[PDB]
Amino acid sequence: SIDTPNYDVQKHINKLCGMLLITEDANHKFTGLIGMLYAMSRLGREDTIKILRDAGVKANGVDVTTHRQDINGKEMKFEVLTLASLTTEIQINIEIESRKSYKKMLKEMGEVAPEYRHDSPDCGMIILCILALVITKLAARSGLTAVIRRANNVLKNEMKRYKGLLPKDIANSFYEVFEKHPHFIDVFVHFGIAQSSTRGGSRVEGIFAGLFMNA
Repeated sequence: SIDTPNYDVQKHINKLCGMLLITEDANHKFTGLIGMLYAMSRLGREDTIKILRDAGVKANGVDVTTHRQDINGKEMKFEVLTLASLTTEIQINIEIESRKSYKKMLKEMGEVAPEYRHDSPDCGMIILCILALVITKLAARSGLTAVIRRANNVLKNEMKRYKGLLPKDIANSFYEVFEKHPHFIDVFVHFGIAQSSTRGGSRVEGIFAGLFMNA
């Protein structure tokens, strides 16, 4: 079975991406998967299945639940996604460690600005810009060093916004996720085609569109 998220969880997957982007020295092991989860939630359940069946699937339903876990001696509640490719243990640990980082940011500059927060609507698309680069290198794996050099150029402002935007750590998760699941490549190519078929929007959506076309 494989996780097929619909539109309903797209906002939750974006907050997952953002919690990673705000974490100081973030573990980007699951970033390659979460990025693909976000692009799937943008396509929907029906589309993701259609792409994977046409390419040549056991569709898993993704809904939000409440898991009660004990942290620092007391039990706490957390919003988690029903995923087979990502455990609740992995999901909860991204949150508490992003909370420690937010707590640290708060001690430095008081209450955090929308564009520096994990719940910013850009987060998931910022991540997708890294794999748009990784796809551009695979289409034409030694090109890792050029993805890092490109990410510093076009994602300068965004890298200035988030401490967890570590291109090397992120790019590598997509390289690995595309190698260990080649079906995500077809998912992402379809995603970016439907995405570059929008004549405006946001700055990140604008960098993604330009980066995707380069490939």
